[PDB]
Amino acid sequence: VPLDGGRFATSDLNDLYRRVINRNNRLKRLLDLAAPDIIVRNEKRMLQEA
Amino acid sequence: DIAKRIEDGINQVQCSVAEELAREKFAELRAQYVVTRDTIKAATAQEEILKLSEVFKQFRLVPKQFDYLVNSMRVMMDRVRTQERLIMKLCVEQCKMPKKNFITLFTGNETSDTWFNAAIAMNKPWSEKLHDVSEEVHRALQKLQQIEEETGLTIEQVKDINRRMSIGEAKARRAKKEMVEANLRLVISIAKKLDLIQEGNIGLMKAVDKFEYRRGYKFSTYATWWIRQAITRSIAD
Amino acid sequence: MGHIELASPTAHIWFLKSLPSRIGLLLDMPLRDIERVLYFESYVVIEGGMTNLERQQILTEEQYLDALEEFGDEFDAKMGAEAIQALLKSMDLEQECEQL
DNA sequence: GCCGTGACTAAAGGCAAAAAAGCCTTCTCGCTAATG
RNA sequence: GGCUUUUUUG
DNA sequence: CATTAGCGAGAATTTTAGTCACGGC
Repeated sequence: VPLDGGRFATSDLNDLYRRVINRNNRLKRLLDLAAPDIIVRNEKRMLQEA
Repeated sequence: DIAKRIEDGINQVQCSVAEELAREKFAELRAQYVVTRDTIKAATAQEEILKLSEVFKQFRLVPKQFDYLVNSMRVMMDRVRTQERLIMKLCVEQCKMPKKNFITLFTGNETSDTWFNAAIAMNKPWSEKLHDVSEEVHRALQKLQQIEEETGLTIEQVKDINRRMSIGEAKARRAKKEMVEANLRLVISIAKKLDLIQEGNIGLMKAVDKFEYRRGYKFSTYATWWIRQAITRSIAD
Repeated sequence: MGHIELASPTAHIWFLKSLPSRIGLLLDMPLRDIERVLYFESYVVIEGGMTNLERQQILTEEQYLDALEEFGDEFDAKMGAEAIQALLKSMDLEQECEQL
């Protein structure tokens, strides 16, 4: 919903969805290049948390 | 020093596997490849397969060929394990077995279709009434026998070969994963020159697994090449 | 409706963390071990095979690597929601029903 | 060795109305505007 | 127009 | 006339019920 001025009011759901999609895309790009397994563990765990 | 253990594991896996331009090296293989067949067709069998397997390791052509041989011998153990798990789901699953008896029963019989017959001898009321599953047990054996025959090598030696090649691969991967994780501080320091930080360590594994003991340019500086390769052209990628 | 393709399988929370755990009772392990398995900080085997490891046994880093150098490819062990999905898919239903 | 036991944890706690306020991540730089 | 925080009526 | 922020756009307590681990004869 747009309030007065250039700012746009944000809802909680959009922020969480943005976080999840950002982490998913990061893990996708990082996995395509066969990154070391230590990194992918932390990324997978944090995606689980998200 | 750590790379020496990796090379030893590679040698062990090579021993397990082996148990004109591309023909000059193959000449060393074929100098006794046909000479070993009659000697092992009957001591000297081991003595000469040692020489047959050692020349294959003298010159390394392509690691992809080694991987090809690895999966070629892996499909055999894969179907052996498939038969094992099929027998397990026949017996232990629908029965209430402790699964310990197969060390006494299955591991000593293999081709012998008598271990399931002997299961009645030691009680096991579930094995007392094998009946339908007994037919269901040894009917899959009528696959295992000709599988073993077409393999041409004994089951116990198959398991031993798989164990030693697995030991070699496990040691190699253990060394790799136990000395890659300690090389992150240098990656951070060089990448400071977060996506850039991660592309600093994407080449870390390459420069680490490429580092040999016949080298002697500093491993930090030896990796500098590949971490700066990320900054060289792919920084804008 | 919109859909997002997860980079890897990911486990649901509700069926895990109700007062009775659905997956916990289906698989018959305590709730504590399942969360550790999902969070990748505790190694777990999914198929012991011919070795001396239970199919549904919980391990750790040192135990797994020690078993890895002893057996390795003989036994199969994977982590996380991927392993959980694999062991669910490998576990049939009607046979367990008749066993119970 | 199984039921008793205690220790640990999830879940809800009134209805409607009004009146106010104040917010919706934070770090970084090139040409435009703020500044001297 | 959502949330948060107060104050008030019954 | 000369110097510099800057932001636009982008990016990184009470009460109750239930369950689970220890333990007691």
